[PDB]
Amino acid sequence: AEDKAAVERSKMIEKQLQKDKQVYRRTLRLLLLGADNSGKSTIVKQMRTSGIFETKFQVDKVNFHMFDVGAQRDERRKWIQCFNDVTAIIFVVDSSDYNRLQEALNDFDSIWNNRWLRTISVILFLNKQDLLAEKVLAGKSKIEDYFPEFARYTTPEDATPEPGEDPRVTRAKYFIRKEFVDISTASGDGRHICYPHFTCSVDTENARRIFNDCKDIILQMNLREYNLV
Amino acid sequence: SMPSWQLALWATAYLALVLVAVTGNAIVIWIILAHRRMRTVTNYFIVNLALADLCMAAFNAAFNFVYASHWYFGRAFCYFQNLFPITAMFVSIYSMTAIAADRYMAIVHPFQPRLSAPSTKAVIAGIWLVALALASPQCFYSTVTMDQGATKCVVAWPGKTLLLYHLVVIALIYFLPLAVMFVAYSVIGLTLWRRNLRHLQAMKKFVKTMVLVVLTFAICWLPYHLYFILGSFQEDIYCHKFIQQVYLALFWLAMSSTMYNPIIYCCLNHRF
Amino acid sequence: VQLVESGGGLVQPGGSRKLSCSASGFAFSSFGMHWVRQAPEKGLEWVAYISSGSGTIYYADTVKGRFTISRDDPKNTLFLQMTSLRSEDTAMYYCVRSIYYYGSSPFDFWGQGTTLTVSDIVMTQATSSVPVTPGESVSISCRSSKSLLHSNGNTYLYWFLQRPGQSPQLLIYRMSNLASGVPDRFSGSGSGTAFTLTISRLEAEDVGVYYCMQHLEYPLTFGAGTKLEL
Amino acid sequence: AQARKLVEQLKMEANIDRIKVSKAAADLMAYCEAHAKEDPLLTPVPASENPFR
Amino acid sequence: DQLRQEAEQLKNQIRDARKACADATLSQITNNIDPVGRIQMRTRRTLRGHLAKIYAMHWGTDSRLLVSASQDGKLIIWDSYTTNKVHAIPLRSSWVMTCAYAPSGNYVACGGLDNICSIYNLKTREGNVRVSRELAGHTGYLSCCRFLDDNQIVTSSGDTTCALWDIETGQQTTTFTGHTGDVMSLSLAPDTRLFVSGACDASAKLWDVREGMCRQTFTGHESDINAICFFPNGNAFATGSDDATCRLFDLRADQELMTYSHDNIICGITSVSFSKSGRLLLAGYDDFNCNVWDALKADRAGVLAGHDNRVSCLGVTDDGMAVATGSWDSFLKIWN
Amino acid sequence: HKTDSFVGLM
Repeated sequence: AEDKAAVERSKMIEKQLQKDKQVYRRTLRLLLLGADNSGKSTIVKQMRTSGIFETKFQVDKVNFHMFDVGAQRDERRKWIQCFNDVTAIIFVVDSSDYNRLQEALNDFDSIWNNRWLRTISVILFLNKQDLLAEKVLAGKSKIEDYFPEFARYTTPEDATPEPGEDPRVTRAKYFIRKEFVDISTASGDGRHICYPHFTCSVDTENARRIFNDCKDIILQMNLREYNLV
Repeated sequence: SMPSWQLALWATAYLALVLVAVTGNAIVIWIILAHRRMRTVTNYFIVNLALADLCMAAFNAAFNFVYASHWYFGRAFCYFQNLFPITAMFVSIYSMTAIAADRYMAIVHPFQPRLSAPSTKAVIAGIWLVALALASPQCFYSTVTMDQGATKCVVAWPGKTLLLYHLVVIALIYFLPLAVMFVAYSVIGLTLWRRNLRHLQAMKKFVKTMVLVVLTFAICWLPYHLYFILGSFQEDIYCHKFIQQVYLALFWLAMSSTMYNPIIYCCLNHRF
Repeated sequence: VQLVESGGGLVQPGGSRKLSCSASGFAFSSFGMHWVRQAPEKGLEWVAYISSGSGTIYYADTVKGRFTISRDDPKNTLFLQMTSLRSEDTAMYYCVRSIYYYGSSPFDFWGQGTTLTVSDIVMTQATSSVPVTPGESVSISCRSSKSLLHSNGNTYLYWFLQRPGQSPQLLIYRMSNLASGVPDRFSGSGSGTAFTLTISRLEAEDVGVYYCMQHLEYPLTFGAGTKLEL
Repeated sequence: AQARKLVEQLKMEANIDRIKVSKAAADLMAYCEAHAKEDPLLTPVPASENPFR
Repeated sequence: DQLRQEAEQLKNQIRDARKACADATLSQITNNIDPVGRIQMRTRRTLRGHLAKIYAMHWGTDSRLLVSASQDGKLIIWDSYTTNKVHAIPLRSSWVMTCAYAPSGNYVACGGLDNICSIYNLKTREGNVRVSRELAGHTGYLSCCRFLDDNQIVTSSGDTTCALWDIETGQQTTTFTGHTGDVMSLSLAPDTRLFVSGACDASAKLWDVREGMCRQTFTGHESDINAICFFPNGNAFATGSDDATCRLFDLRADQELMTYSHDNIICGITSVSFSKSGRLLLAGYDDFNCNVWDALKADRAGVLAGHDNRVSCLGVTDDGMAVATGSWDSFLKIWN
Repeated sequence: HKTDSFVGLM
């Protein structure tokens, strides 16, 4: 078996590796994170012991590979090193349950201050806004029971050009967004940006919101690689 | 020609111009080689612009100042100084428009990748070849002729070739690079404006710095290029004893672009 | 794993004939393919070669310019277009596969063969016929012109066996290494120019014609063949 | 149940036969001293004997 | 209900038994040993071809074939002498953090964030590498399903457990329980009768493969143990942790002998391996460097030169000639 | 050439 015919095999393997580099560099990887009350599986179903679930979807001829993690232990400080060099992290929070909304803040703080996720942007999907409006229009449970600083919060000047709603829906939902951006600024540098959004249960615009936010993360990867910053 | 009291003020320019362009431009190319790697498409056009301006500091600024000041009559040294420093300025311009078209595809179209290390050398060597395709009709017409000077050159005849070749060079090496460097850095600026005290200060230091590198291209190459159709426009005199002072004024201005491209990549590419 | 050869028959000399080899049951595109002819009551002879990816195509000198070997990997077929057939082309043309990596077993599977009847390192076997009763030790020796020990340590020597009415099968591929499906009775040693295939105990399926083949220089020259009769 | 398992495990680890670290370090010295010349990383082989040069 | 403090009473009987045998130190016995010297190693091969982050390598027993895994979803088998690509196996999962080479050479294993250990057949008659088994049943990711005995594998992570699958049947024969945190690294002994195992609860445990019992446990570190490696005689092992220290335990004294640490080093150890003699302790770090430690003097003999990212995998070949280092810069490098 | 000139090349 001549050694020259082994280099022809090794060159034929490298031609398969270089035409798989074209579909690796062109595809965009994402990582879904969130608890069970956050409507994470609904976002997967509205898109078009297994330890990892994968979902492919195209938005205007650009491939997206989501990686919904499951069947793992509670501690995640060891497999989160694997998801360095990902395009974004899609963190979904349930906005309605204010008792479990504080542990969504400590979970988001552990991601944003991670040693291996210092360069990775987060696309927050504040979920079940159809269920947060009913829990402030009915007014039974109210946010300032759990947070002492809601009564000293007022809506800013430019906020939420809604078609029509209550001004307490806007005042509350800008407060839930306010603590999340507060971790995005105080415990982080200008290397990675959080991107807050507001999402319902059945919402056919989540695939467009990911495309517009991932068009922005690639734009700031290019502005630093071309040193135009 | 060249009184020694007036020669020094021109000599302190071209010695300090080459002190910036043989040091500050060569210090780019081993930062990219050794200290950094940057071996994808974003910095293969910068080292080619570094190799173009390192050739024009040594072969078009110090060599063509001796013949500018007016003996070194190499009969084939005029064959070298009629192709290779003229191809070096045609790729110090064609690599500026390759940087400007790679930053267009990185900003306004961030999802189409152009990081192709195979195909980046079909266009690096593709513009070096068109440089020798257009600078050669004066290299094959160099005939050394002198009276008391140091060199010479000559061209054909029916004021037909010297007009139509220099209206093709000014229409493909001045106008066509400027017509794409004005569209590229405008759609870049339209995108960075249509999208707080850290990114607007970044776009002011990026976009408005790169609009002045377009305007320092449009006014430092047009008086140099009009010198070579100056004597074919109703005058027919090159013999006026101020044209020595006109030539060095519109040559140091054109060779200032070999000094700007260091300090642009020393303010953002080397310090940051 | 199967290689069924087609084409063939009677051709008046001066004409042409395309041969075919339909592969089934293995990954055809990762295997190199050879053609080996066998004249009636003679030895084997190497004809053509096409590598995986059709990058390297090597011929023997008696078929060069006249024979053309191709392949079609989506249809898993292998061709041999012969153009002006001489009467030294009356043979049985086998379709042997071969893979080439570190630790591979090339010339491992051969096809049935087609009977076409048209109307360098020299390897010589030390003997031609050894009659031995079942149960004894047999040694089959061969010699080479050039030494088959390359600088990487390998000794490129390939032992075969062709039973009566069958295709050849590989026995020992790099002077010491048994094939897959071959018992430990067959053992091979050598020293660079002298080579020896030893069979410890002999059975009835151990009879046939034993061949040897080098794989240093690419016009692969076989041996004459040593026949064991019982 | 989960505490009777950790107690029964720690009694299995309590009656292990113990050796001194003076006789346990001399059994790491004697292996590294004996196998010293058969280690190409400590003692480098010549360039003829090395399959990378 | 008296078990919570009778357990701490037992854990003081163990520390009194461990301190009764610490009459000396490995630093005291090896004071009159001549040092190894400055070990300059040179990069001999650089194997390129992976598209993404290399997480694991494993040598063959022929000291010539490497296998390597990367996050693109491909295993590449390399020829170390000629820089050739023997095989390219596309995996079903992109996320793989362990790889294996069978000591026969017929099988490679791989596992990752899918909870499956995939055994591949290299000596297939059909010419292509097919998956032989997909060993499922381990809740949580697979960190070091990367050591084959001969045709039974040992697997480690996720459910804080270790397993002893039978590849012919595809089921677990022994489940090793007793770690509190996720189990990061395992090392089989030379006799393939014991294996040591390190987890994120800062403890390393010896297990018996036949009985299924944790016969010893070692609790010396301060953070998660990322790497583990046996001494060549199977009486000692080495652990590298996130606390920038390497520690050398002993199985017959049941304590820690020597700590390999420097005040300059503040980054965790990702990969540890020994030499063929046991004098060198090569350790790969979170920064881009590997260090060569004298295992008898706790001294940095040398330093392996740069990768451009985190050194993730490290293995000294069975002949002791080469040192292979793979990192997150998609490059393997063979040292000497 | 004969009396005066100026050739300053590119």
